[PDB]
Amino acid sequence: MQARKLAVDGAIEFTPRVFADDRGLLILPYQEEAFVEAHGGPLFRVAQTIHSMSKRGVVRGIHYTVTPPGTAKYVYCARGKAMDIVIDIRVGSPTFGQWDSVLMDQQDPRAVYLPVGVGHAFVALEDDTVMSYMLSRSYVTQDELALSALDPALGLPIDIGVEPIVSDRDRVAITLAEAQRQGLLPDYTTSQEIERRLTAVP
Amino acid sequence: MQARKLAVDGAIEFTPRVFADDRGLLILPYQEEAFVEAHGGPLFRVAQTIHSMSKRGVVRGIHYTVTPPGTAKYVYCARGKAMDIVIDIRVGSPTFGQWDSVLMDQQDPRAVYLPVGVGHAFVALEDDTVMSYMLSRSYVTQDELALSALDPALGLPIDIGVEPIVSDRDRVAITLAEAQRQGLLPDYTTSQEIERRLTAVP
Ligand SMILES: Cc1cn([C@H]2C[C@H](O)[C@@H](COP(=O)(O)O)O2)c(=O)[nH]c1=O
Ligand SMILES: Cc1cn([C@H]2C[C@H](O)[C@@H](COP(=O)(O)O)O2)c(=O)[nH]c1=O
Repeated sequence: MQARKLAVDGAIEFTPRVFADDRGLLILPYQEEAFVEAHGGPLFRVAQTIHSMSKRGVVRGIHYTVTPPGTAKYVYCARGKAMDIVIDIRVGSPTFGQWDSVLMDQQDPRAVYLPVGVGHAFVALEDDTVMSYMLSRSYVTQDELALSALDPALGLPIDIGVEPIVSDRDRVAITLAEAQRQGLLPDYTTSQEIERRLTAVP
Repeated sequence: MQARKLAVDGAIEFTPRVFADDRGLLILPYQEEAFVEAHGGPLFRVAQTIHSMSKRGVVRGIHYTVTPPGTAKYVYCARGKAMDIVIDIRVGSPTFGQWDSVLMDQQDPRAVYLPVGVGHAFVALEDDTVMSYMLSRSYVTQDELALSALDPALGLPIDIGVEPIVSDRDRVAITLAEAQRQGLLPDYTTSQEIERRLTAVP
């Protein structure tokens, strides 16, 4: 497993080796040693998992959790192909307002660790694209907020030549700048404090 | 999410609801609240995950970890279709020697919790079948043992109309009864002690 720090502070791309034999293939998308090496502590305790399947051209996001309590996440693409996007919405972060992207496919699988307090989006590049997540806390509707992924300010890589397929909640989402003004974005210091508790060495 | 106790003591089948919209489908394969209700405590700390893809007719198993240290697992089928099999190989268990099976498909997805000490096997019923696991301990080759899945004493449902595709290590595995005589099986009491430590609420 190789680890590469993303441009959004604390976000990490992991590239597992793919093992093949006559029966099929194997990857180990999360591995404690590689994770600790890159992050400095183990994964959060897992509260919930997600299996999301999307049609080509679906854009989901930008999703974040009200912080506190916040949510950290670990995601990979288990089928199909996605452009995964991390957006740093943590006020005070050295990388506030920046994003980075990871192409997730089946030939060269990559997983991403999303710190507490960041935003997540993706676009499905193929039908039957599965995004598989581990979360640090169960999804609670009242704590789950959204920002506009289509915000021309951000210029996210979410246009693939079809009209995007977007939910109501994502379509009407306010922009990053509007959320900031309203006091709705996570604070970087607070986010890192929570994150260090979640990923503390037992 | 609904939970159902399997015939192997402590093994549990979870049935998440399938949510659908214009974008696709969503299931939540692992959910802490349902898990805690059924098991009595939260999932183990996740040491490692697995993404395994198999051709139709592959049979993997029966696999178990030397106990101690042992491994508990949580598994679901993220693509394709599998017959998932849990085998109680824990000497002293009230359900020793029994197995149970769960059909894992895309239409009515099911996840299974495998206690410490039990054996696991599955048969892939479609090409490109993906089994997705969370593990309590990282895989260590020297601790990963096998038992014969073809054992006539068990009658596992593993031939589906094509010549089974089996690894050499699985093909030459000894039977459950032989492994018991050789002293190679997990002990139930020990397994339960490990399990209680892993899944403690504190
Ligand atoms: C991702 C997720 C969504 N949901 C629900 C909330 C919404 O009613 C619906 C779609 O959510 P979404 O707008 O975040 O895609 O599914 C959960 O209950 N738990 C989850 O983990
Ligand atoms: C399942 C698994 C297998 N392996 C290795 C051991 C073997 O050399 C090969 C196949 O293992 P298997 O016979 O248990 O399927 O993959 C790992 O290193 N980590 C894992 O988690």
